Amino acid sequence: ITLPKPFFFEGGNRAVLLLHGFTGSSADVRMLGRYLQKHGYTSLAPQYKGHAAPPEELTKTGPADWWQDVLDGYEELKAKGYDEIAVCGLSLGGVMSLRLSMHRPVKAVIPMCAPAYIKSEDVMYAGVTEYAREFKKREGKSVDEIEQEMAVFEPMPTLKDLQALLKETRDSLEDVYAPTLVVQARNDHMINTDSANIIHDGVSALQKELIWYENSGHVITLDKEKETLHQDIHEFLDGLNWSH
Repeated sequence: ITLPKPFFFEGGNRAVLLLHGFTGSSADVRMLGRYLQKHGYTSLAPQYKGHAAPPEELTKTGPADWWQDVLDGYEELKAKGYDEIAVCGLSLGGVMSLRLSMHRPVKAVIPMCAPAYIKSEDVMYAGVTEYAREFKKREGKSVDEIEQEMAVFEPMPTLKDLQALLKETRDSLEDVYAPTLVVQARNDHMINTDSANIIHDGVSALQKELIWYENSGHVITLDKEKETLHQDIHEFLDGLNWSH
């Protein structure tokens, strides 16, 4: 199985930190990164600990690890000399983008299909087992091989910390001052889509907008309205107060 690695795509002086989703990878934001590169923007996509790896590694990690990966990616951009950084993320990546805007200076925040409601731990964990099965099926494992491995698959007690991160972020949205573009797929079966209104309504940012994508599902970057999303993000980024 060929695992996605992190990326850094050079464009101009203007930088965007691209954050993937829970069980996702840099693959979730690679086409957006390429689009941005072609239009003047530099991007860097980190990957979270336990992701782009066998699923048994994922259950040994938690949001304390993933949050440090976000900060490490932000810091890598500033270490390369990019002092103006917008932050854009998919699902959990959108939550990490909002949290990052509360902790570090960012030019803008673009949460895409970010969850702002709290699902039961067993529903979250069921998403991790679906993920593990689909990984093992991409490994060409037999249905017996997959069932044997899933029968010893360990719990993930850090999902309760992931619930806490969602709740803290929802409860602290007034702390977001940076210009905010909320992106939300209409046909999202993975989160409560009202989260888009919670986030849009909750941030203190004067400069904010909510765009609904009427023919897309949760993984909006990979779906049929990705082209429109790219242009919408591009126009938003171009209207920001960049030094040059």
